[PDB]
Amino acid sequence: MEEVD
Amino acid sequence: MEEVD
Amino acid sequence: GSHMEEDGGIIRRIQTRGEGYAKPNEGAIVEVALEGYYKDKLFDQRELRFEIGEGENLDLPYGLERAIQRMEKGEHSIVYLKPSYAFGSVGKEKFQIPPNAELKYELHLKSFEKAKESWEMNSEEKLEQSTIVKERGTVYFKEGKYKQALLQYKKIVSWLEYESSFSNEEAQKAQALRLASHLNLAMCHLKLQAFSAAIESCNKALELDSNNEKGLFRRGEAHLAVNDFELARADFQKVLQLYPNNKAAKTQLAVCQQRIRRQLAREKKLYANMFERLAEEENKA
Amino acid sequence: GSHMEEDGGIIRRIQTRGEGYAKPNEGAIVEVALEGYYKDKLFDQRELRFEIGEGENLDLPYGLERAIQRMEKGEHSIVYLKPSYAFGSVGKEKFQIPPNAELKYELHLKSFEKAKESWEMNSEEKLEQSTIVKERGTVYFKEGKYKQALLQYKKIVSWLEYESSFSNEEAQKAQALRLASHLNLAMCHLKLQAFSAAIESCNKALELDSNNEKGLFRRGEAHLAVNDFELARADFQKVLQLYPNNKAAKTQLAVCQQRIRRQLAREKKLYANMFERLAEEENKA
Amino acid sequence: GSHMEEDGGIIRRIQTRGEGYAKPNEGAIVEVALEGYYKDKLFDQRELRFEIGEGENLDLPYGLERAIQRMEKGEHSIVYLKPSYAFGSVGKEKFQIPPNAELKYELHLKSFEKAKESWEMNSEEKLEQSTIVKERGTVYFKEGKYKQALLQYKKIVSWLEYESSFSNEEAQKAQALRLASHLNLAMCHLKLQAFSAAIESCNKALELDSNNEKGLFRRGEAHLAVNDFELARADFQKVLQLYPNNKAAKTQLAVCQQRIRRQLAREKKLYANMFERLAEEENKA
Repeated sequence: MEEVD
Repeated sequence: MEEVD
Repeated sequence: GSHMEEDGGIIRRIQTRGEGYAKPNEGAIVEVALEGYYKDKLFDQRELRFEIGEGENLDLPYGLERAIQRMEKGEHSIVYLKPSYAFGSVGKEKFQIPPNAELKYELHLKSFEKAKESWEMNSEEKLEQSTIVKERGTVYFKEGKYKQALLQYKKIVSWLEYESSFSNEEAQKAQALRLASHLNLAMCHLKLQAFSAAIESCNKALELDSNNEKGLFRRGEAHLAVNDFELARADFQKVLQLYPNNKAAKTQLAVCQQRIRRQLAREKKLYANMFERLAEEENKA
Repeated sequence: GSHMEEDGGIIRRIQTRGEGYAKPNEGAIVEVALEGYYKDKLFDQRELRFEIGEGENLDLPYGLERAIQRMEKGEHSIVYLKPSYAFGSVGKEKFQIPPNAELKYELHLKSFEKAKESWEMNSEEKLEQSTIVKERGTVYFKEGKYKQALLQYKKIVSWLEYESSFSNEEAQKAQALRLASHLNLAMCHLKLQAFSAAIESCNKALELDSNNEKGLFRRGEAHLAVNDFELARADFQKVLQLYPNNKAAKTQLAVCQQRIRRQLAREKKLYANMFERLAEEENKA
Repeated sequence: GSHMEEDGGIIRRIQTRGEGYAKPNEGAIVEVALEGYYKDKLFDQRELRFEIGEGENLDLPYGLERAIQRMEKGEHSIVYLKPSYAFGSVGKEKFQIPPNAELKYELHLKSFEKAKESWEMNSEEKLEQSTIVKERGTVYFKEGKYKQALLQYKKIVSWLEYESSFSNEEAQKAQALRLASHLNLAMCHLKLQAFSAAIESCNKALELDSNNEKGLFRRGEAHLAVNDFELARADFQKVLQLYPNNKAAKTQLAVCQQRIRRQLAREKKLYANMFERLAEEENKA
């Protein structure tokens, strides 16, 4: 999945 | 028949 | 066809034949044994497994990829690259290969899974593969390999670009994929300090969400990176309006204000002085 | 070697193959019998006595002159000009010819006399030959054929160029001719609105007489001519320093003043507004 | 407003924001403490005072200078240079930096003296400021730092190009300045073996002092070097004419007469032989 921030 | 100077 | 009129820049000798029925194409997962020499000295020894077109990030001469793209299955051979098809002018340090040098490559192509071409796959397949690719783009990214991540997310925008024989169900499933792609691209570019491209990818994305938190955001980071304060201010100011509880939006919006008023103050005093100077110069009568 | 890169652009059939042994170089004067037909309509017939290189000022095609430079005394012929060598992509309204148009010319090269070429002449001849042309130039000038004068005056500069083998007594003569040649050139360009060139002639002139009244004068004019007041003011202002009784210097200078006052006034007003505006943009807090 | 659409070619991570207000500009003198890394290795570390735009001559990347102009007073920063704004294409063996390569500097703008743009100076100042820069130019030339001397001498010619509100007294103090300027650029170009520019400067000088001994003498020198004898021959001839007790004028006027003499003979034989053959060739019927 796309996360980070 | 040109100029003065 | 038989293109190859690169005037023997790329030449190979079939040391060992080897079954084969088809060849590795663009973006194919190639498994290969590599041996390349300069003058006659060995600089590269290894058995890399990479995607064709990915070679640049893996210290491999442009020419070596087109060569591989012309092999059999378990085929063996050697490639002789003319300077223009191998590190060329820029040469190549960490291998210290002087500009305009030639190379020798002894490559053994093991297996390889050809990259499906847009035409080969129907609607669902494009969606599946669009997925498979993204997964990779994801790994490469979290792994710091931004350029190779680019290679991946792009394949997606490609495949899905024209084809529109999508049922209303696949129509939006695919649209999600596209959007995802563009957002991710912008992400890579920002890492890569490629701010113009970052912005072009945000736009392609906002043409799909025009409200998107990430796109609207990432585009503000790009403007800000190249001192496009005003444009930035606009993007951060908008992200806040749609998402008040957005962390960086507020701070960044602040940076802009700061940089902008200081900018204003600067250019103000300039005209001020420029004005004075004109006056005194005008007084001269 | 005597070949033709023009590739059939200019071809001539020789009927009446006149008194062989001849052929006119460029600058040569020549007497000709015209007869030019469009698709085949006699639109131009006359017995011109022109100098090879000025056909343009006499409604003659580029290829027509070139073609003569290949003819013999008293010889008749017929020249066929491909559109690119006739009146090209403009045609010749005066003859109602369209852009891109082939032509037929039946010419009779009665008489002619070659024109010396730098080498053909010795120190003496050069100064003579240069002095003769300087005259023609002045004639074409008062006669009003500005373009045709530039051509004469230019030969002078070209002749007294690399030919440095002068006896000082000759070197002082050569230079005096070069200077006149330049002032004149600058004088023609002025009449042709070619101010840039007017200015470059004035310079070449001024190198020979850094305080030349006509030089500093004509340049000052070419500047003001292109709304370059500061530089014009410089030259005029400077001319009076050397020639206070100079009439135009005094009137023009004044004009530069007028222009420079309005100009400053405009910008001063401009920087003033630019300020207020900025200030207001800052008040927003 | 001039903002960084270089696309991350130069990006500065302000470590310790410095005071502020105004900042280094084209031509300003900056006190600086730097240190650069290729990929990580410290290839350069020093604190120096250099003039903005003089960097290339002190082994500093084009990019590093631009970055400093955006620095505030005591600012501390980290500049990342893309291979293109830092030894791009060329490289810098002296530091061991491959043609294409990205760099990283840790600048600390200590102090600086903003330069003065043309508009900021009235007739008086411009004249003074030109004279100061003339002095700088001489130190640079005496130390054999020819390229940096050009920068100085060039400023003078620039400030004084459109300045017009002078006044005979000033107007001519400004001419002697310009003239001195061209004479020096010429002198520097000769030293840099840049003969074409040397000749142009001699011309730009002779326009102001038609009989200038150095002007003419240095141009004769430039022509000789490029092997344009007839030309050099005419310049020196003219030098002795106006200044007979001229050391090297007499000396070289000879050299020219000597190389010229040789060419003539060398070319004569050539033509003698050319004729020779044309003859034997006609003897074929």
